[PDB]
Amino acid sequence: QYVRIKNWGSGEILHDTLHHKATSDKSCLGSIMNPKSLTRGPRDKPTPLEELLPHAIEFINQYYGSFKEAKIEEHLARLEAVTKEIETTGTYQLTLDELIFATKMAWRNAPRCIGRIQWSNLQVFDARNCSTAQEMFQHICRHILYATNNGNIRSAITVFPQRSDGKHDFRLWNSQLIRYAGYQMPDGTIRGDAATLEFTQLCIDLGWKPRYGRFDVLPLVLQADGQDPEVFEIPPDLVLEVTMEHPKYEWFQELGLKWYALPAVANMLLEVGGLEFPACPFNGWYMGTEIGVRDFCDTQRYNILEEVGRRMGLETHTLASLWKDRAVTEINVAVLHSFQKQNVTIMDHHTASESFMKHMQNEYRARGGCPADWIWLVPPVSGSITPVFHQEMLNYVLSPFYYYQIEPWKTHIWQN
Amino acid sequence: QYVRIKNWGSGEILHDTLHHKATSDKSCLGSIMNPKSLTRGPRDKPTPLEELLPHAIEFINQYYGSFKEAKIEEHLARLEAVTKEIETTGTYQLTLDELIFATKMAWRNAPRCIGRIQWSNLQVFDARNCSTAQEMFQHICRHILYATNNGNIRSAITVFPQRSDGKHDFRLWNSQLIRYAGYQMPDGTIRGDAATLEFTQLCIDLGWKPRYGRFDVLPLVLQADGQDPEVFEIPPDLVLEVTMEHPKYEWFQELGLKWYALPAVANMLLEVGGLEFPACPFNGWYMGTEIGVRDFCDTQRYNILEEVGRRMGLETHTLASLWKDRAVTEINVAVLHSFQKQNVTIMDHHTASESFMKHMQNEYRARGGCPADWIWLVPPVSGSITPVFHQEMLNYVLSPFYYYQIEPWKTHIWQN
Ligand code: HEM
Ligand code: HEM
Ligand SMILES: C[C@H](O)[C@H](O)[C@H]1CNc2nc(N)[nH]c(=O)c2N1
Ligand SMILES: C[C@H](O)[C@H](O)[C@H]1CNc2nc(N)[nH]c(=O)c2N1
Ligand SMILES: O=c1[nH]c2cc(Cl)ccc2o1
Ligand SMILES: O=c1[nH]c2cc(Cl)ccc2o1
Repeated sequence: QYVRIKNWGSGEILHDTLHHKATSDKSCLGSIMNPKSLTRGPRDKPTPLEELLPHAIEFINQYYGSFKEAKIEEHLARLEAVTKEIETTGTYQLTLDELIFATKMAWRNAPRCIGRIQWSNLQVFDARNCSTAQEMFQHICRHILYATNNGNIRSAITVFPQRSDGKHDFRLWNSQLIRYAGYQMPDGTIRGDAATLEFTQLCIDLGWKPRYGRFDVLPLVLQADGQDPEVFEIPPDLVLEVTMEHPKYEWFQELGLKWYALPAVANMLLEVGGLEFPACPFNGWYMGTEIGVRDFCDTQRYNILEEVGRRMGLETHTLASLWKDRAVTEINVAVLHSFQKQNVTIMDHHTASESFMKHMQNEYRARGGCPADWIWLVPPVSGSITPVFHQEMLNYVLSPFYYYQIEPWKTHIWQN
Repeated sequence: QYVRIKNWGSGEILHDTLHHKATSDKSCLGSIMNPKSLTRGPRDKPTPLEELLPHAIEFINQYYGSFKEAKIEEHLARLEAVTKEIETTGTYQLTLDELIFATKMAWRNAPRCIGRIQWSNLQVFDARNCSTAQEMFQHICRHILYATNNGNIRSAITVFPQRSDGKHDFRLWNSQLIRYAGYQMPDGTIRGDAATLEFTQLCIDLGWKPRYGRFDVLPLVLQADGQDPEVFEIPPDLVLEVTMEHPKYEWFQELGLKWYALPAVANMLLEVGGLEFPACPFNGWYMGTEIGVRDFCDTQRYNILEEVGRRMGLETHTLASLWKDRAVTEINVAVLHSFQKQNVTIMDHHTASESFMKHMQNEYRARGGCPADWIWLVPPVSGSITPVFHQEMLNYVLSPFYYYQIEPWKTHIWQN
């Protein structure tokens, strides 16, 4: 009938019925980073018609069923037209409106996103007519420019040509549009973003000139029509950055830290009505903790925690002193302070959490559920201090959906 | 063959093979508080022999297989003796050594416990010969006294008579041995521990005299041999408490806060070799965040966060100011400072996390795995600041195991 869901903070109860529309798929794979269930791999043959048509019809019904004032006439016509297109072409092209609807629903269906209250506010760039890498690059630049909007960040997505037979896939090898390089310096020490070590090397192996700095913006590695990836440097004028300053600690800027203002996922796949889009970069704005906690404090990243500790005069040699808790908060304060001062959009984790709670409440009232991955929705700091922590959630895959993809360099067949 | 497990912090890889010995058991029930899979309900008939014997043999093999220098001779004898006891009595009695081994293994197999590095260090009190509530009370007092040890906390467990036919179950109605009462005051305001509202009332409905205070230690509600529960007040001399003081904020003690030093689970069930023990209270020592973050800062608990905020002179009306992050840390500092000052055992969450990481490493080397519930192992604060956050985990039920039980007052048949 329905799964009961409880919020131990307010005591409120919710009835999840939306999970019934969930898709497919050896203990409980609880904290697995990239599970196969969330990954949509490559293909070497077109989608079997017996599979395509059913999913296509399913989607067309969802699209027309979303309207307040039904359009039965148009609905029936679309159903017939789509079927014919599949019969005569082996696939089908979404109408601009359908695609727009799809991108928003896929975001709406992203269990790991805390910013889904903004789901309906998304600019869509239709690049399904793209043909070359140079063209992809131009589209991406236009995207970055529009999204950055001089600090007033705007959520957007660029949709490239859908997968045909799987041999002509459009793909962005980057994990994110804007990302810093990681260098394995001569003196053994790691420089820049340690998480991009391998990818940085690949860029170098493709002709990119390494600048061996702490914040070197990596180039776009674009794969068009299944062909070999081309390297393109992102024009610096398009990469907006924020220099890190603390409202009280003047020595904070002496750290020489900064970060980009545009968080943009670049390697995911959009699934809709049986169709797959291997290239569809999208972006939103930052939530403070991503930079201050993950990027700056993870040991596998910039690992600046101990340094900020000493500077504060804390007992960095005694864990029980809770110096780490004290340091990380000041870094978070710095990140938020800097973005606000430099007029660049950002939201603290507390405001974000509440916003999601409101969204979830809205989703249950609208469709009886909201797919949520607790492990990702709970901030990397102040866990139980946020309401999301006390909220029971159900994680399930719907459609449309944004899937992970296998690393392109592991399945790509080089032309030369 | 084996499930691959990765630690994104150190990059280390682990091979889990232990999950193959997992037991039994509609989307992914990710953040469910009390799932049925972790609950072992009541019975009205003895364990079917066809089920009992197999589990019994399985356990006896595990027990003897744990020894370094094997005791094949004794092993075979025990196997035969257990079988006969079941044939002639319909069940079997564990030897003291077996039970001791069982309690430690069940703890070792608790996916939600961060303190499992101490698994082998556990005192066992055999109360399987208990008969009356008064006797249960005496055993519990002895437990509390031994465990408290004048602040030098010691982990212990008291094992009551195993379930026979399910109609003569020994049960502790309390969720924890020591817990504060929650009163629904006349002026509408909640007083004490808001989480014990319902249970507090039940105690009152059974003859307990409410003292309407902020920290009133609830009485023991004991059920012996399936009979009606009796109320027993815990002797105050046995309840050690810590008054909350801040190392710098002198106004902190003006808050009049305090907490008990003994964390003891009282309502869980021990499953071993087909046998079930509905009453087996156990305890360890506190990890700071349980008191400072959950008990003191949860809105459904003492909710002292805003109060500590103003006292600090923070912008408690602006979420983005991160006042909550600042306040909660000082409370955590207070809790740790007070326990240490009053010589009462306690461990901060950072030291606890590392300790578990070492344990997990030890478990994979010893038996190729360690059942872990990421959602419970990650501290309520400083999530990603701890190593546990970046460690992938596999959650599964082994045997022996500590299961949850259905609330006794919901299935109990009152005598009069
Ligand atoms: C408007 C502001 C937005 C905010 C503040 C936001 C924030 C977040 C955060 C904090 C995460 C976790 C990232 C990580 O830990 O790696 C996340 C994940 C995600 N978001 Fe959002 N998001 C926003 C917009 C978007 C948009 C526009 C889309 C899609 C059209 C979206 C799709 C997703 C997806 C698919 C994930 C999962 C990525 C992964 O698993 O690596 N988000 N988001
Ligand atoms: C030696 C110190 C110990 C520490 C610091 C420790 C700490 C913890 C913590 C932090 C939790 C989470 C509690 C919550 O959020 O409600 C937990 C859960 C648990 N612990 Fe430990 N523990 C210790 C000893 C023990 C012992 C001696 C046993 C068993 C013999 C044990 C069995 C468990 C079980 C079964 C749970 C789950 C309880 C539940 O799900 O409500 N722990 N422990
Ligand atoms: C192992 C663990 O799943 C991993 O480190 C996680 C958990 N929670 C997360 N939560 C978010 N938001 N983002 C992440 O990258 C992760 N990583
Ligand atoms: C809904 C959610 O599962 C619940 O609030 C949790 C999550 N994580 C937890 N973690 C621990 N250690 N203890 C808890 O009580 C909880 N509760
Ligand atoms: O903080 C953020 N903002 C984000 C926007 C996208 Cl699209 C993904 C992850 C994010 O993390
Ligand atoms: O902090 C703690 N210590 C604990 C000991 C047991 Cl047995 C259970 C939960 C605990 O939480």
